[PDB]
Formats: sequence, structure tokens, C-alpha cells
Amino acid sequence: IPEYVDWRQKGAVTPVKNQGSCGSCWAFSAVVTIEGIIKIRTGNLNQYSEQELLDCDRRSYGCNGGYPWSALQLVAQYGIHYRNTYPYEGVQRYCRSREKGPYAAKTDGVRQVQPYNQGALLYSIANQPVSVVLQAAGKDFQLYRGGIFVGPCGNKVDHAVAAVGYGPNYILIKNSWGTGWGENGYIRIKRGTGNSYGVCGLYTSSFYPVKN
Repeated sequence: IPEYVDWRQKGAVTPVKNQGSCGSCWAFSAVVTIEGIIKIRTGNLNQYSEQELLDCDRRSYGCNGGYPWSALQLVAQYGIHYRNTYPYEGVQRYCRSREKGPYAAKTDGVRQVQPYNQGALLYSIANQPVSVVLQAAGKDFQLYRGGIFVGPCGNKVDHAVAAVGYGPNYILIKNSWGTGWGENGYIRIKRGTGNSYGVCGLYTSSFYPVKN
């Protein structure tokens, strides 16, 4: 695997979104991984619906959090519509899949990366965008405005984000707090320090869709 990976540069990543005041990060995270794998496998770059997972994943808790792996499982079971056909509202509603016509994409399964392993995480990113969790509740993570983030932060993971690249010393993360946070909505988190949890517990729980 390359020294540098940036899926944004490769055309596999859509504009940064803002989840607003709804703890819909799980759905935002899952959707980056779907936009990424459809681009990789078809060549087409589309945006898909976070709102649809929010409404329809009843394993998850709407605006109160949820599971990127449950959302990924849903897109493998049923599929997902374009963002355009099912736009974000930042509130949980009725699942309206049914009323929007056929799904626009569907995957062939979900896999989990071996936890607590930087190497296994980096080999995944080299292949496609991956969904990861980290502790976002610390003031330092919240007030970040740029540079390689080294903490401080614990490992009480509470936020789902998408890893879209890496370099020699960082893992490149796409957040869902709009442009106004980090480096135009992105964070570079330090890697390669020998910490097994990863900085802000980044190697805790990482999944990605499979598409044949």
C-alpha cells in the first residue's frame, strides 16, 4: 500500500455535510463508505441518503445515536436512495423508502476490520473509505481548527466518522460538522504512536461495505 492515500483526490468523496443538532453521525459515516465503494466499483460518484437510514434503521436510535454497522447492514439488505430523492431533515420521521421508488444502490455485505490494529485499518483505507469511531466529547476535539491532532482525548468513543485517507503520520477523517470545523470539515489524527486504541480510541470499531 502507498505511503499516501486520499480518496478525495481520487474522486471518491462528496462535499462535507453538517448533521446539525441530531446525533445522526452514524448515518453520515455509513453514507461516506457507500458513496466511496459505489464510486470504486462503478466509476459513478453519487450522494446517498442519510435521512433514509435515520428514518429506517430501527436497531439505531435516530437523533440519539446509532450504529454504522447496523446502517451498513440495512443498505446490504434493502439498499439506499439518492440523497436528492430523500433529503436530510435532521429529525427522525416515518421510513419512506417504499414511497420513493426503487433503491438506487445496494451492497453485498458488511465487514469489520480487526480492532486495535493500525495496520489492518490502513490496509482497509487503501482499499476504500471506512467507518470508524472516536471520542469527540473532549474540548480539544471540539475546538480543533487544523494541524495533526494529537489529543488530549481518552477512549470513551462516542462519535462515528469516516476515514478517507492517510499519510506518514496521520489518518484523514471526514467529519459531519460542516465546513466550519477542522480543515474544511476534515481532521488529520496522529497515527503510529504504538497506542492500540488509537488516538481518541480510533481503532475501536471499524466497518465497511462489500460490493461485488
